[PDB]
Amino acid sequence: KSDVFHLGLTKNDLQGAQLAIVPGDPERVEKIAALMDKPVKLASHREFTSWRAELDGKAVIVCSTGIGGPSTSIAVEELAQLGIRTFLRIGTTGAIQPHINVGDVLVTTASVRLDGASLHFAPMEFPAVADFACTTALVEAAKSIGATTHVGVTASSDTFYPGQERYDTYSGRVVRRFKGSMEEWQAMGVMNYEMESATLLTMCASQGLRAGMVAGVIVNRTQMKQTESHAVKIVVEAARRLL
Amino acid sequence: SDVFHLGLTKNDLQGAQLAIVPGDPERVEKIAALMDKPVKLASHREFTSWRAELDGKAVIVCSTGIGGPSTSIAVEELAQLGIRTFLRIGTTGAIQPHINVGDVLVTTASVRLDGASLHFAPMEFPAVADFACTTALVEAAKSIGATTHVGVTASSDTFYPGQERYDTYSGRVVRRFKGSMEEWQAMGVMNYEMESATLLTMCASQGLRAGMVAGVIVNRTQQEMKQTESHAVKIVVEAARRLL
Amino acid sequence: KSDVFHLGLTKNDLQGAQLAIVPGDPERVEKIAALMDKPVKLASHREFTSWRAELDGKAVIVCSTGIGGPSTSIAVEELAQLGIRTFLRIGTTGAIQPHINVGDVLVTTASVRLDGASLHFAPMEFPAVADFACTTALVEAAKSIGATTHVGVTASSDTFYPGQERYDTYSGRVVRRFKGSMEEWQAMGVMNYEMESATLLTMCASQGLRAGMVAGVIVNRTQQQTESHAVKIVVEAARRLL
Amino acid sequence: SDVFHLGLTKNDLQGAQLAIVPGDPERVEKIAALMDKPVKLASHREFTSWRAELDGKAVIVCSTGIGGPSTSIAVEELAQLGIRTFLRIGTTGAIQPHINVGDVLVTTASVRLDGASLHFAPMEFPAVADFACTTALVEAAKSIGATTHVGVTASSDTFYPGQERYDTYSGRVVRRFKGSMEEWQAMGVMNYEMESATLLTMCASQGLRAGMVAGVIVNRTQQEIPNSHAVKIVVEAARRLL
Amino acid sequence: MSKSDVFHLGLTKNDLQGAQLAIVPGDPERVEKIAALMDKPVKLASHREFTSWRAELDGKAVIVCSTGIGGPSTSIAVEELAQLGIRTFLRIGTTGAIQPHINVGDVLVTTASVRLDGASLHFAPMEFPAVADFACTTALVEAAKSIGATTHVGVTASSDTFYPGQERYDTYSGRVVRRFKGSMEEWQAMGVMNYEMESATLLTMCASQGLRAGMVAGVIVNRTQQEIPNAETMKQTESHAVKIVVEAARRLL
Amino acid sequence: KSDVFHLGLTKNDLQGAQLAIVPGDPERVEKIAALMDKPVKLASHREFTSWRAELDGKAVIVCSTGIGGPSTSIAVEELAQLGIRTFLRIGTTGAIQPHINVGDVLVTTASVRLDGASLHFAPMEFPAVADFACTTALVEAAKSIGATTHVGVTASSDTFYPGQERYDTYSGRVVRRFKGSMEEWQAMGVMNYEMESATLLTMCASQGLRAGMVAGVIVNRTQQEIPSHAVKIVVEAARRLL
Ligand SMILES: O=c1ccn([C@@H]2O[C@H](CO)[C@@H](O)[C@H]2O)c(=O)[nH]1
Ligand SMILES: O=c1ccn([C@@H]2O[C@H](CO)[C@@H](O)[C@H]2O)c(=O)[nH]1
Ligand SMILES: O=c1ccn([C@@H]2O[C@H](CO)[C@@H](O)[C@H]2O)c(=O)[nH]1
Ligand SMILES: O=c1ccn([C@@H]2O[C@H](CO)[C@@H](O)[C@H]2O)c(=O)[nH]1
Ligand SMILES: O=c1ccn([C@@H]2O[C@H](CO)[C@@H](O)[C@H]2O)c(=O)[nH]1
Ligand SMILES: O=c1ccn([C@@H]2O[C@H](CO)[C@@H](O)[C@H]2O)c(=O)[nH]1
Repeated sequence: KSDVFHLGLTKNDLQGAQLAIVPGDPERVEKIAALMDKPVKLASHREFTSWRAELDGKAVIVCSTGIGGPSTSIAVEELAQLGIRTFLRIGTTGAIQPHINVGDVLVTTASVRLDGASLHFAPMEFPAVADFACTTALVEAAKSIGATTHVGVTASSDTFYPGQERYDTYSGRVVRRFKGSMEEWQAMGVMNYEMESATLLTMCASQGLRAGMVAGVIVNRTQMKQTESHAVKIVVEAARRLL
Repeated sequence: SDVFHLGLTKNDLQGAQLAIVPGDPERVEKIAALMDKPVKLASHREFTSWRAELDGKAVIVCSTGIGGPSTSIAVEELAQLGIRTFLRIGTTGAIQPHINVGDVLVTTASVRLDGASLHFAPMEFPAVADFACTTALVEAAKSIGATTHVGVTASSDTFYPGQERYDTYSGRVVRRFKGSMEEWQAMGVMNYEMESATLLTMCASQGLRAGMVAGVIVNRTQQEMKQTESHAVKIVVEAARRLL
Repeated sequence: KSDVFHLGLTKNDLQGAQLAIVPGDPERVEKIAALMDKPVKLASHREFTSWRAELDGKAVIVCSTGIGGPSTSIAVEELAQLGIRTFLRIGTTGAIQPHINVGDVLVTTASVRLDGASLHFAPMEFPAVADFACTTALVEAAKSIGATTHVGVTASSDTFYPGQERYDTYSGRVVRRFKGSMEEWQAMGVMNYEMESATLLTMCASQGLRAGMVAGVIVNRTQQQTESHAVKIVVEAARRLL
Repeated sequence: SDVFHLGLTKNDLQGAQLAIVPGDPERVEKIAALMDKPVKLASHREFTSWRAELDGKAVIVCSTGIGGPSTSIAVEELAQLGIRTFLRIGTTGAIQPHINVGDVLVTTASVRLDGASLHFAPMEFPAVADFACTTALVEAAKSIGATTHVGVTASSDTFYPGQERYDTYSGRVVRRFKGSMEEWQAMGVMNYEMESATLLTMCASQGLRAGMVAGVIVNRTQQEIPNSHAVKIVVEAARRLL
Repeated sequence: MSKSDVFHLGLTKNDLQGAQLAIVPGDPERVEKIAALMDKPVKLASHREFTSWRAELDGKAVIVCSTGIGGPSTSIAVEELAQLGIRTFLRIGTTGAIQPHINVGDVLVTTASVRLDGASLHFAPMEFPAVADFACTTALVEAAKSIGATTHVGVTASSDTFYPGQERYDTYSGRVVRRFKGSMEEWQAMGVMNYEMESATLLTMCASQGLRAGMVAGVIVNRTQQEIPNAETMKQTESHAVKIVVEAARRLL
Repeated sequence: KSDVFHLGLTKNDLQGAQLAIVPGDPERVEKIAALMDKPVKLASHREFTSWRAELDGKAVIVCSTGIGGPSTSIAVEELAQLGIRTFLRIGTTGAIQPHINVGDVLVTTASVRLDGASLHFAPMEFPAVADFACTTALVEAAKSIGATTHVGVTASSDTFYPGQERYDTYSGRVVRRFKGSMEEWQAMGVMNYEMESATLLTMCASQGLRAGMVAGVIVNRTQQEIPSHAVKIVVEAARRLL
């Protein structure tokens, strides 16, 4: 019956929904919809698990993207085909600034495009910027639930290891492009490393789709469980102010 | 004198943390005179600088001139003097059919069709405006009830070929920029201007807060009145109040 | 508990294994593992389901990579941390050549790097090339079972849609870089489109690891059972690389 | 007015086909005053224009302002008005230990460290001055007896990080320009400035003739920021191109 | 056009006698020596850096044609031979190894090249792999076993210069442009076997046009070792790699 | 026997020479050298044929470079090692402008860098500019010999065929980068295609060596695609720089 190639979903399945909360982990999908009205599992294929929920009478989608830009770009595109116009990304991130602690919540304004997929939508010249209303909603909801929040630039990498300048690896080597890259992003005022924002933000911003980015700090490079739900409450509360 | 170009000493600013930065040296005094105690400080090359006061706190109005290069001088030297927040007011060319001459555009981030931005950060780095500054600008525009569009701006190092203008001497647009206007349109870019990429990049990569606002003087879907200038000017000053 | 951050595995779970068949789909793991002796499930986290099996009394690994180079870079890296030196990828592909049909088996010599993750291991000048022994084992395993095989260059994209030049999408546009791209890879003799080989092949070739790639054709682009043949080939290839 | 920025008509030129183009608008009058019948034409933004007469021929003096963009406006609009020959006169920073403050530097071609040049020609294309324009400048310099150095000039879109200045607000320079001055120096580049790349590229690729000449005001092997032979040369050079 | 189907090489389709394989050395002087390992070799033409000979291998006609040093002259040779009817190109060259484990006199077979050249970009963008044909590489590896050489199979760095691109400081200048500064070490860590000057162009332009191409080279110097080989640095290193390229060609006719 | 690796020459062989005429054809070395006094053959190895000659009783070298940058970069570097500080290239060229004719002499000020070897000396931003004194003598020699001479930009390709947008080729196809590039170079006022100037000028300008570039038009590309003044000019130009 499916409308799209990967998600295994019809336009009818969205039930009029126009906004989607897009977490990375399939196992975090249900936990998010649970904070909303009438949650029901829609479909689960590959790393794309999807649920439908309700927020103030209007339908919303929660759908996982998986790790990295490519997988994300499949999800966002197919959700867009289905009718979704607003994308809210929740995820996890590693802070590169000393003042940001494990537990702090990060709202991304724009991202450093250290990926490949963004270039398949707009040339490097193009800014991987978030939607203004989405970011506003993400911050005003963050201030409203009493979260220690930092708003700024994120480094978005195609690799977990070398692109985020991790040295404790099989080779122990980091390619020239990324040698001392973290020290540079730090100096530029970049808050954090994650893997999906550059793709999400570029492909939405260059296709009239609205996207926001929020993430909870798991590790701090320079240096628990209640940490996560803050970003989960925020990404759900922000959704209400966007419907 | 403390800085090489602006001819300003730290004292001339006297505590000022924010600077409204127009393009035209002639547009400077006109903006400074919407605030309290407007005093001319210096004037050298294309950099004309005035000091005004806003709610009892000192503010700088300083022209950047045309292009990223001269912007990179004015900004750098104002930053040396203690300015931490920049609000650029400018003129702009709309490339979207729904944006009319007279409107106000608040730039979230800029398409880096320049060279100067690369001297601060590689191309991967976004040319994004400071969040607080964008908010101030948008809310200032909301209050005075101006027609406002918030989105992406194409920031070129040239007025003509980089903005795909053909009524030129050569009538030629180099491959890179041939058909590029139709491309920016499809991507949801609102406008062309010539400074934002440089300003927004050099600020977001050095801890400086920057905002971008511009009045639409032309719509590119048509060709290549006066309430346009003063509307964006009222906004940039109103936003300034809120970042002091 | 675990010697690696993502896979949820220890060196012990591998039992001395040095070869990993690396499929895309987690669902494909058990199937591939079941063509071998003593197949056992190891772990399953995110997009990485891992099984261990045996061939001629040698420990073999089957571990999924998910979609795209990013997650592929995680699996390969963490398998490298646990002892794997030979990586055989099996996947699915859309053939861009007119005379490569649905059901055909394709062995990748090297890949057109239309990805990001590979640049995190080597500059663009460096070739996304397969190991020769792996490629040899793959082609020879392919010909020994009679499958229609093609040996050549694969275009490896970071997107399923604009990078593989699909216009049949939400916006209907393809970025300038990729507009008319498929028609150019065609004349260059590129066989097919997929999404992982550029990363896999680059990160192995520049890090002293061995990698090979085989894929069954599910789509012919100039236009718009199959599974088990590539699966048989990848196991038969693995057999010849222990 | 026939042009958007300069505020000038073709008639203001009086058949002038040559424009001496300074950076600083406050220096236009001074150049024009060294010629016959100097008449102020217009002043808008950073563009101040004067007509002058030389050997009984109309010659424009019009300022460009700091940087490629502001220059690319002035040149284009002067070219629309009738100017076909462009001589830039400005200030520069020497990067060779043996170039003295006051020396005149003639540029043969420029290191394209700018952005505007790419809006006229791809990076492969040389930012090269016109031969006749360069000759006129060298021959003029040798006739007045100024200490003259002829060679390549690094043309940066910024005054500070692109010219590797460290006495800045942040005190940092981006990776690309970290140790870039030493490289230009080893390659025998004479000096830094901000307009020549743009001028020379946009002219040489549009059938317009351009020469470049500058006065040394600071030596970069000693200071970052400092504590008119150039002017006479650009006028005499113009005299020979009329 | 003094009886020539091509501009540079000075050859006609007839000169080839239906030869579809060409062994392509870099040095015009090496051409006669290589054809001398085959039956009925005859000089065809000699213009510029392109000296060509026809020989017979297991009864079938084969071309030996020099390319000259670098991608530009190689691309001319390959293109013009392809017009004449050549579909398979086997390059036999000399090389400098960069791995400590690769000794002088060793034989190296290239799977693919690091594109430090310019001419390859005239056939495909930088993302396209400078990969050798599978059958050509298979033929060379098997031929190496037949001759009994010490063989390594892997990635080669193909440079457009002999000096700064191969990070040689022993030059008039003594400087190396930022791009190639500390590059050899990086290639070493990336397992690159050797430096040479033609493979990247040959392999790209052949793989991107339906032509089969192989690459074999003999190590005449190791860039990490102190001791540099005697008068016959090439003489019997050539004899190994040349004997292999000819043997590989037998299995591609 | 030899102080250099390729040319087979010793510093003594040059007899104090500091200027070299560098043709691209080893067979044309003798002819060129034959126009001077005391022409002695020195060496022939690979594509590098080197003669010594005397001009106004001052030693001069004629050394072939072969086709392309790589081969040229070796010759120049090794001649430079042996004492040569001035290089004068004399090649054949294909004109891309309608007004330039078969037989016309083309003097290069600077080159469009469509090569790879130049990048081994300077980044792309650095201009491939000829030495001012070298060009001057070449233009002056051009007047002396009396020939239709054009001075300007040259497009310097790493291929005879696709980089010069030729279609009389095996495939009949040209890569995106160069498809429609010839007329693009036309509109930019580029005079001609050749294969060695970008490397020669870049490697000399960025290394403190003097370089000059002259050529004889053998084909006009607006009309077709395939098949001594320049020789005399490059010899007479040498006389002015010894
Ligand atoms: O420092 C970090 C912290 C978290 N992640 C997240 O972890 C996932 C990969 O495990 C990615 O989706 C990414 O969002 C990182 O990549 N880097
Ligand atoms: O279409 C337009 C309209 C206005 N401007 C503005 O006008 C100035 C130069 O004309 C620039 O600083 C820019 O802000 C443009 O660049 N393009
Ligand atoms: O035309 C195709 C056919 C299959 N795939 C494969 O399908 C997976 C995504 O569904 C990717 O990992 C990729 O290997 C493509 O990318 N393109
Ligand atoms: O060291 C120097 C000296 C002068 N200038 C010139 O001075 C003006 C701005 O200071 C610009 O036109 C620029 O070309 C520099 O850029 N760097
Ligand atoms: O260290 C070496 C040894 C040999 N060659 C080869 O020798 C020729 C030039 O000497 C070139 O064709 C090249 O392939 C090198 O480039 N580098
Ligand atoms: O159209 C032409 C004509 C001649 N040449 C010259 O001829 C030689 C190759 O035949 C090269 O040195 C090159 O400079 C070209 O490159 N293109």
